[PDB]
Parts: sequence; C-alpha cells; structure tokens
Amino acid sequence: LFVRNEVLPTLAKIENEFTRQTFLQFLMDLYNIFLKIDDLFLENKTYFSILIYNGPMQLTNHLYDDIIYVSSVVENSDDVSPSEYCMEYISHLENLCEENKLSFLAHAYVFYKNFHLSKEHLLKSICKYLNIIKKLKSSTYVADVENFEFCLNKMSRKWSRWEKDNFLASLHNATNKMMILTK
Repeated sequence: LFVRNEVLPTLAKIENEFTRQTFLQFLMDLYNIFLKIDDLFLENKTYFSILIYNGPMQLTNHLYDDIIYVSSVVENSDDVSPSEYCMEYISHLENLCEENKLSFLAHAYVFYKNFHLSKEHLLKSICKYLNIIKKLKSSTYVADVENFEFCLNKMSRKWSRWEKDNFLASLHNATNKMMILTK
C-alpha cells in the first residue's frame, strides 16, 4: 500500500540539517488553513469524494472550539484575526489546487501529518508557558491523519506513476512551507 511503502519513507528521507495575543492568532491561522483544505475538498466534491464520503475530519471543529476557549483568557480577543502570512498561504493552496489537485493534496496531507506529529508537545508547552489551564481539544488524537492515510491508499490505486511522482515530489515543497509557519 502506497502510504507505508512510498509516502512515509519519502517523509523520512525529507529529514536533513510570543504572548497570548500571538498564540490566539497562531490558532486562528491554523483554523483558516485547515478550513481552506476542507473548502477545497468540497469545491472539487467529485475528484475528492473518497476524502468527503470518508466523512469530515474533526480537527477544524476542535480548533474552532479551542479558539473560543483561548479567546476567553485573552484581553482584546475580538481584535485578533488571521495573519498576513496565513492569507498568503490560503491563496497559495487555492492556486496549488487550481493548477494540480494532487500538488494541493500533498500539501493538505503534510499539514495534517506534521500537525499530528508536533501538536501535543507544542500545545502543552505553549499552554504551560502562557499559564492556560485547560488542555485543548485540538491536541487530542482522533485518527484525522490515519483516516487521511487510509484515503490516500485508496486514491493511489487509481493514480498513474506520474501522479504518484507529482504527489511524492510535492511533499518536499509542503514540508518546507510548513517550517516557515514556525516562529
């Protein structure tokens, strides 16, 4: 199956060598990137049926609820909105998807993947640092990534070698643009 034999090794190979106001913005940025992914799936309902019919993932809803919670323990909470950088990235995903649906899909995947892989350490240590009592809904593991990986395996069964090549190459680009959203 494509994920275990091709995607996960490729990601392994791709391994080489801040106030509360700011944290709320961080979550708003993440909410909007993930929301955009959900919108670009629905805007191509036919192409992405296996990820839709698989049924919605829970992460956007978790972040939504987590933004409401964190809003409650931030002064001037209604002032904060998505950052300049996030709105670039949202347009970039539109554009990516417009050009090549699998180029876009690689970027969605890596985003779900790298968030899963880093969320628990990040959100615990940020919420410690900023004295934010309640653990966030979006730090919980609810198989979003596993479900993503399940759908990749099924989609890859109807992909040309070329389409797989594009997807695996696109992981590099997505991995990099990931890091850049870490400040």
